[PDB]
Amino acid sequence: VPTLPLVPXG
Amino acid sequence: VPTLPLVPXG
Amino acid sequence: HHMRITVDRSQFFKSLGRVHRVVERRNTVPILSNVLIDAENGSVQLKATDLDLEVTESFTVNIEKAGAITVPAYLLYDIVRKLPDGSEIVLSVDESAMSIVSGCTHFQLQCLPKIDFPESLPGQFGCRFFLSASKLKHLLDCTQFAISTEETRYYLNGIYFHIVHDDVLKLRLVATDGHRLAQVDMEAPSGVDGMPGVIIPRKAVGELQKLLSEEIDGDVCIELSETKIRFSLGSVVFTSKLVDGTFPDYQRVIPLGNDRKLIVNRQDFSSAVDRVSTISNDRGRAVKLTIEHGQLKLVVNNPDSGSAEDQLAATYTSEPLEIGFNSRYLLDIAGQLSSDEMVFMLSDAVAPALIRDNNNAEVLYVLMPVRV
Amino acid sequence: HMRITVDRSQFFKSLGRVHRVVERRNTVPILSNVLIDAENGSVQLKATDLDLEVTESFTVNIEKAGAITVPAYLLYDIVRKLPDGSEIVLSVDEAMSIVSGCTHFQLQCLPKIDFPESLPGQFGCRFFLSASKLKHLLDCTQFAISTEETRYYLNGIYFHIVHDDVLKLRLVATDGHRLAQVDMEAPSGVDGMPGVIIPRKAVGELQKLLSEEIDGDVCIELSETKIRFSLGSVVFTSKLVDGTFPDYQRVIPLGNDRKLIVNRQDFSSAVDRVSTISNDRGRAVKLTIEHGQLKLVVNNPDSGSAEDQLAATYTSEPLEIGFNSRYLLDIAGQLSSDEMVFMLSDAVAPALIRDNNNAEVLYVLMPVRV
Repeated sequence: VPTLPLVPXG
Repeated sequence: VPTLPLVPXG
Repeated sequence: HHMRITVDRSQFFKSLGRVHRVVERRNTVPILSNVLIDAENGSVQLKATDLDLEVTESFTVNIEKAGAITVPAYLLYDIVRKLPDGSEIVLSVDESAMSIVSGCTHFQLQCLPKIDFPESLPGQFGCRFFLSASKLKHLLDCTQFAISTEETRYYLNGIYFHIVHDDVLKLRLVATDGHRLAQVDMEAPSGVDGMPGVIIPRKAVGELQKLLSEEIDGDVCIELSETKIRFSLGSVVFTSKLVDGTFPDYQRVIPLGNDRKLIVNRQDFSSAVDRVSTISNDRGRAVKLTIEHGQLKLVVNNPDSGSAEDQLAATYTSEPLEIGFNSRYLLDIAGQLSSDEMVFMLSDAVAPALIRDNNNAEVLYVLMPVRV
Repeated sequence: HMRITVDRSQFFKSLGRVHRVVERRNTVPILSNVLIDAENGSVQLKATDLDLEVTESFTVNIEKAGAITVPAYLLYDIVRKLPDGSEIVLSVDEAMSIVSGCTHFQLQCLPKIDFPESLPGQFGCRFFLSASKLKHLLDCTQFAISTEETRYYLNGIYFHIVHDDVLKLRLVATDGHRLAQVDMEAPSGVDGMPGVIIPRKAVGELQKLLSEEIDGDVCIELSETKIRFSLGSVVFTSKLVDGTFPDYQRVIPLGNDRKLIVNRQDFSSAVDRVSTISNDRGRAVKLTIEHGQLKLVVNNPDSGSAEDQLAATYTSEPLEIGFNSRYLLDIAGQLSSDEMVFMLSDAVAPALIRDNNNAEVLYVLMPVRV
């Protein structure tokens, strides 16, 4: 369960 | 909070 | 044999709905979470059990291949609930798993074989008689609410179903939790001479009531021994163990000598009790009735919230009386009655009250007071 | 020594609008109370959890001005049972008395001087949106707000100005898997507006009011520490989430070129059906997408499998991609069109779902491995 490629945090 | 006088039980 | 059946979704959903609720969700024995599906000779039977209560329902289906299988019951119900009304469902076992096909939707469910499922010997019953479903519903409607749910009072956790050898035989149901008591009589149908007094468990009563709430036509065949009772109605059969205990000598608590009569408008009384009890909490639900000529005052006190009072007209010509009751229990009994007039037959402040619809003669309620 | 006579229906409606913000249980008891403050021909009901505050006012001929606080859920439950079309006398004798016909309550109360109030703040930005517009913006974004304690800065909506070829007011919410973005042309008065994170609880309570309100104007005021919404007779004031919202523009895949079109109702119903076998240990649904066709599969090793198949419009390279089935249903439920359009790339790139009926709304959903 990958996260959205949010910077930071993903 | 009395019980009914049930025999047995009260 | 490897089952293959095509069923109407709506018919299957209705029948499954009748059996699946017997399964306990907290149950941990895997086979007991399943519904048995048994297809043979133009009929599909659904069976569920918790070992104390068993329910079966059957319906007519052209069977492509006879066979049986057991399927997790809540999962199967949730699946069928989402399949479209007016569709068909193909249920099939291959060479323990069951396929469910509806349109392009296809489930493969992990199952358990019929041989694992509990099956009883044929019931052996010494007593067999019939009641209309509507009459049985009336008897249970008068008494179910008063059944105990306390684990420490197991033989109060059901309804005492017994014969009263009056001039005319009566069939009577009594339930009590030690505070409320409900008693309903009818003229006994034929075939109940010698019937033992038995305690029908709370769960069987509740499942029977859910079916009866649908307004079932025709009669119920009631069969019993001292160990089991069976209700057959429509295409449904309920078989329940009986509670293994002796019901109390409940006639000792029914006050037939109370000599103070209070009549109130049932709706006005119920709404007033509902209002003043709003401030109650886990400490108790006591409401004090101060009864005077023509007048009833209600008072509730709760140390965590405050106080509440109300007043109603009443018909009352006896010695003034202050008496307390559990407000929820008062609302429970008021909810049982159908007439505009609610009658209390009272004695003193710590003696049981006899309550009824001013009209009727077959049902009575008893309620113990509380100190105020 | 307060004494007021109020109409039951008006009071029930007004109490219903404020009592929802208090928590039922509190270690500081007065925070469970509603402040009833009657003065100058009007009663103000106030409730707070210290972070969010709500006031509602309504006009009343007051017999004796004054104020008192009373437990809010208990008062609401009492008024619920008082007859439609009655009058209620609320009074304090120098406990609060509640009288309705022959019904009389005496409730344990606490004084106004113990109730935590705020000064009227100083706001650097003030502008107006229609209630229906604000409702639209929140409806697009509320579902995607994080509830996770470890992602505190995602526990709200990022409310901010965007300097595009048109100046825009934008709301973004994300929980790290779903993201929602909605824009409108910026109203006048948003020059200099700070970007702020509106807390999840404030959004929820504001939503409840907006749904209970037909068209009117909402005055929005904000600072770097508070935001306030005024509409009709209600004022909602909230602290902000003191955090840094992530650089969300980096997750929005405007380059995805594999277009999948499905019938939204058929897709939603199929996902609902196959997800029936899942539990909380995993909600993945695998989408196998080929020309003109979508297959759905859910596998639960503790229960079995579920498959379905849908017609679709799809002319790109075949793709197998997985999503959380609940999150797919959430985004499908945001839409109103017959069709639902996914813009896809490969199996581990976020999907873009636009609203065919609202060009200014978009949704992003991260896949899961299948």
